[PDB]
Amino acid sequence: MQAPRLRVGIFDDGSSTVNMAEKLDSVGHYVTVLHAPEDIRDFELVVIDAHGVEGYVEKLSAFARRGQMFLHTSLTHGITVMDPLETSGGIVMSAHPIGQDRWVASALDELGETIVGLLVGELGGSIVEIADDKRAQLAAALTYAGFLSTLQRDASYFLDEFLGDPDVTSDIVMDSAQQFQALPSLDEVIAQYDSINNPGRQRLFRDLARRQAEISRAQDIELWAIQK
Amino acid sequence: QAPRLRVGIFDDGSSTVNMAEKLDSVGHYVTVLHAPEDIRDFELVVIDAHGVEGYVEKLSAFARRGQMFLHTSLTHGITVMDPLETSGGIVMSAHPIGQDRWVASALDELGETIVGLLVGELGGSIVEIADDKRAQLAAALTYAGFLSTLQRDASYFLDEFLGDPDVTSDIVMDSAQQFQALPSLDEVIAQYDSINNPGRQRLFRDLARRQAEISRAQDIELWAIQKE
Repeated sequence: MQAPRLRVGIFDDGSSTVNMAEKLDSVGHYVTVLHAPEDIRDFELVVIDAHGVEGYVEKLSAFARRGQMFLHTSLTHGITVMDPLETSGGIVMSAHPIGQDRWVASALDELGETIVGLLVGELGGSIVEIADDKRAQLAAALTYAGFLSTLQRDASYFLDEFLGDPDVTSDIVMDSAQQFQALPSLDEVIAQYDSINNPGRQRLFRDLARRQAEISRAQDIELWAIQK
Repeated sequence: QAPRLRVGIFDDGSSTVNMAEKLDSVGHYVTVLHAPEDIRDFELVVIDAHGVEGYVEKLSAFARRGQMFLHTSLTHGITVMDPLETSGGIVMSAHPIGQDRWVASALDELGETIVGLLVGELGGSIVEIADDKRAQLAAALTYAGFLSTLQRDASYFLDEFLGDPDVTSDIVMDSAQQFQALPSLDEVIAQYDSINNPGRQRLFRDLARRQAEISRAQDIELWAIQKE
């Protein structure tokens, strides 16, 4: 069994990096980038590939027909944002890729759920079950993980001021991320903090020390970190 | 292979160098010592601890002609060992900074040759670092070390949603390897507000601030500073 190739009307805003128009086109669907809400009329599937889903749903409401499919790619919006489109006769869905071909998806009914699972499967993905209520914090967790890149680059530039050997510096930094080490003594943490010439790095060194101190229950270092 | 040595080592748990294990692994006769006077039989005395000056004071009285003394502290310069040199000792220092690179020092050609031979049998190579740069180099290594704190904390946070350590690990590693621009200020605020662990929430703001300092996203930087 194979689902049909759909006439897809997509609203791309510039806010999303999901690239759903591209994804759906690559598997054989007929994708048109829509600019006016009234243009949805002749399309089987209407895609809202934008962060401001609520705003699009408000505009699309007046033109939504019975049996039309609606899909949003926002990570943070639950399926209730699409309610006006279901009540107006639509088959509402959502699908957002979170990495490693893992996706979060929603629907209001059995038909929507089956269709969104099939569309995700065609895009090489598998659905991870998450309560819509926890979506806002899933976005936070992905961003939090993403700060590893900020710290790794910043730490590499800092360490390379001493070594002047970018490849060795990167290897030391990589090893530092994968190998656990306990906090040194408070006096050592203070001496190290005092020696940092870059105010931004010095400030983050203190904040990172506080986090490790919180996690490891190193109270003296935590109390020091917060009396800034 | 050069002559093996009778090595007496002071280790009070302050150092993570594990110099006793390292020297024992290449065939030296290593004994961990408990009293300053016990250095009598030994050819090389290792101060594998951060309180170097305290050990130097205690050992000064017992040091004999031709005995070797080595400390493993990255922050101390070679002059901390002057009292032992004055007693007829051959003084040196060696500290591993990662990737088999070592920071070493001595006062004379004999000590220089010996510390280079010791570092070499431990599979190491020496990187030159001026005494005045040692404290800040220590800070840079600890700063890179905080990648472990963040990676572990970010993996725990994300695995609350995924429940699959391998998938969580792959998303986290991709997040660290690939740079993504900071979201809009409203999104950063929305994400921050969603973090229920107070320590994670604090560090999220601080990492957002550091990235904003680097990318010059002043609205996010001003926001972050206003949240203490």
